[PDB]
Amino acid sequence: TMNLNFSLLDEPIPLRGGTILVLEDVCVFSKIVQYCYQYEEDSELKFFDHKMKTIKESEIMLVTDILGFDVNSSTILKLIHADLESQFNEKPEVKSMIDKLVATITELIVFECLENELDLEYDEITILELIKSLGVKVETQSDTIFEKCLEILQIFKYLTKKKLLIFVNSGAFLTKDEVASLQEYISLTNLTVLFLEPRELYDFPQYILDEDYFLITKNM
Amino acid sequence: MNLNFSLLDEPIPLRGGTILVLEDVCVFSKIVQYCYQYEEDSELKFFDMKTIKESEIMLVTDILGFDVNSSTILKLIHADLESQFNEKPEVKSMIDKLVATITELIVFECLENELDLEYDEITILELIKSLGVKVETQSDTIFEKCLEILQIFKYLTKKKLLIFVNSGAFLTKDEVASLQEYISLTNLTVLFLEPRELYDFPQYILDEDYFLITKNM
Amino acid sequence: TMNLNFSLLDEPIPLRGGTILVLEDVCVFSKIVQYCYQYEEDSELKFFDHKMKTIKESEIMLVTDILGFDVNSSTILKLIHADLESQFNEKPEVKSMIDKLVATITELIVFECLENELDLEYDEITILELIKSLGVKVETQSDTIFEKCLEILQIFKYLTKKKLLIFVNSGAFLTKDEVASLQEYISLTNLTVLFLEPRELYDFPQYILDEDYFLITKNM
Amino acid sequence: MNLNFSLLDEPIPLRGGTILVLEDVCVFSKIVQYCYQYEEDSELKFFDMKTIKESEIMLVTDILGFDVNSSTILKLIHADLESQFNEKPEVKSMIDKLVATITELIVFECLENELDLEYDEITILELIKSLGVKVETQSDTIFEKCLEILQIFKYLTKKKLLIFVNSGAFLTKDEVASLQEYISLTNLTVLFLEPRELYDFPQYILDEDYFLITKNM
Ligand SMILES: [Ca+2]
Ligand SMILES: [Ca+2]
Ligand SMILES: [Ca+2]
Ligand SMILES: [Ca+2]
Ligand SMILES: [Ca+2]
Ligand SMILES: [Ca+2]
Repeated sequence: TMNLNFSLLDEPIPLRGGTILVLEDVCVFSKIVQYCYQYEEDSELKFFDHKMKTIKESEIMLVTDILGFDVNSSTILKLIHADLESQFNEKPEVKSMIDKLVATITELIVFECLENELDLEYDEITILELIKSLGVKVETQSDTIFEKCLEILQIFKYLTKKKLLIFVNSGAFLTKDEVASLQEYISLTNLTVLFLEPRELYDFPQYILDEDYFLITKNM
Repeated sequence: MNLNFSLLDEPIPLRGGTILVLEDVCVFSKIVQYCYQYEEDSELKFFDMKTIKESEIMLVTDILGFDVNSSTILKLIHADLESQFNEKPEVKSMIDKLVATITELIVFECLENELDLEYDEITILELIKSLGVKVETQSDTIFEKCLEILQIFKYLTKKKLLIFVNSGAFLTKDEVASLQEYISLTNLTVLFLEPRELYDFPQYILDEDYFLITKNM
Repeated sequence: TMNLNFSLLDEPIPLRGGTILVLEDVCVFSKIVQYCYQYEEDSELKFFDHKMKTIKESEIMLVTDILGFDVNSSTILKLIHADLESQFNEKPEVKSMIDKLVATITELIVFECLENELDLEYDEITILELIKSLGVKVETQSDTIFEKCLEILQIFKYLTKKKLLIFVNSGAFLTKDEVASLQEYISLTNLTVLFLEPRELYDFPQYILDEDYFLITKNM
Repeated sequence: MNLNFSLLDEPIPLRGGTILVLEDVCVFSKIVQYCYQYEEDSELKFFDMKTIKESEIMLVTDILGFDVNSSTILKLIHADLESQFNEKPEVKSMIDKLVATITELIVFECLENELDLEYDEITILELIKSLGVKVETQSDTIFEKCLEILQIFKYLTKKKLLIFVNSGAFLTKDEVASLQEYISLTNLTVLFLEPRELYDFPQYILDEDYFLITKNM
């Protein structure tokens, strides 16, 4: 489906499902990593899907610091909250029930308000405020770089707008089993993930890359 | 408590409501002003005999423009409404149970969501915050708003005295009479600095001659 | 020129220059004061100039707390700064000189930057940053409600977009002399100012107002 | 200083540059990870014999994504550039005089303005702030940026050790060699946790057997 293509490359590389990509040469390795952080419209490196429609900065999700990756970023949390709200909208028997419950709870407070001396006014209580007040956030149970990768994988999956995930030099932290559970999940869930590796990652189906930008396959 | 300074033979006593007329245009302006710039060694003094710090004094000049929806005041209102429920365990308990139901319907959405989500609680305080309860001021009459200023004043426990500058001019005798009753009832300490005599309530007067009188007792 | 007109009024009141306006009745007094704080499009009270073009919330400047009035509000300061900048633009021989001076001063710093280890980049230094850095602000010398009124008057004058000033119940703080110096300045500077007073302000030309909304003049 | 924990017969010594290879995939991951969650009683230890607090340790995993334009770092850069002038009184003095001229042309505009305006001074620090001097990163190579991380590291005096996780993979031997020279020259203390041997520099190795070796001395 997806392509990694730029000037110095013979053929555009296929990014289909899980994909390990070795860049033997230290210089091509950094060049490519860095062209990744530097990804933008004006960029050396182009990623695009089958329809040749190019993946934008925003659609890529790039991880080098696996531990550092924040699963409860505000950006993620806003989305989750907004998402949980729209779940309600699609079950109208429950939004009705939420509505009745808030309407009632509101009166009971306004009751105390009327009771209070002050001329007190008020707005409404929204589903979002309830979710936000409840403190819904992503579970952080993973206590290992490996467990973490899976969570990053889960989240990547969860963000429908993030289309490609790139782990950079992540092989270093992963038993052959772990790498396989990962690729397992990635097959299972239909994720396009790229692993920019500096050396061969065990004996998994994977692509390699000369200092000359010549492309061999391996372990098929 | 007391108001004192150098020109006064003897300090002025501030229990509950205390109306102070200054009829010398220039002494009115000096005293209102000294009040406003009040500090540790200001020319003008206030005390219990421990002197009131500035921070323990609120001063209202512009009534309608005074913000009674300050954070500290909201925070206070809100904990007060909450605590109104601790007097009504019956209803509070229903609220706990209603909140539990919302919680459950939300957690169910949380499970049904692909992500492994955790959560905490929803508290009555959060519901109150969420509801955006605040004092309504936008339509007020000066009188209505004086009352609100008084009502919020009771909360600021830190503050010991509230001063009203030249508010009389805006008030019907009956309105003034209301606020006295309320001041008296709420065990509050309040001063109205006036240019002129305020109808016929008990009040103090200092003239051009600087002779301090007492009236309508 | 300007008019104070609303429903309960016989004739629209002329606001020309300084203007004292007594509202004998406690109720009409508050009603009117309050209709002032509550001024907006949907409002009881209308102010408009000669061309019957109505003065907006923003064009009025309403003072009850004379001491409290902040002459160094951010809003005032932004304007002053922006204004001082445009002074420069209109003296091109001086903007040239400012320009030469900054361009030079910049190099001398960039010089130190080049000298510094780090790859350091930089932007520019603007006239505004110079003004802001210099800490230009309005002088606060007035140590009396009276001195203050004059400063508020100066500022009112300074804001070309603020078209009417209303002092509310300010008479209370003002010797007959002071009131006169004020009206003096207001004549001198061409200001439209209104003094909502609850009682007669000495013996100055002024308008009075019945509990019935009947309008007499006085002291002409 | 030193890195120590339970599996090590004897602590590892951290003077200047110190490269530490962990070749057991699982011990690499454990140690990188322990580093990251380091605290008071973490499994992993660091000390002078007073242990380094977490706050005294900076850790780089994502090189290009690390923010060297932090407030604390800018604040520091800027006071350093200023102080570069105190070594050049001649030029500084011209700058004082140039600034005085701008000041004067501004004050003149201040007088010419209808309002009575006051003012303070313009300082070199303000000019530097205004100028928006910061480290340029936007075009960096990983190597270039390591260098900048090092260069800013010298400033944070609070921090005692900087750790680089698995940065080797990105670096030419000659690039690595550069950063060693610079570390050595700047009297800095630095650790590179590596999965594999880093070319042929002096470095420490811990294997699957957990046998600690020393190499290329
Ligand atoms: Ca709300
Ligand atoms: Ca909560
Ligand atoms: Ca009200
Ligand atoms: Ca700038
Ligand atoms: Ca300055
Ligand atoms: Ca650079």
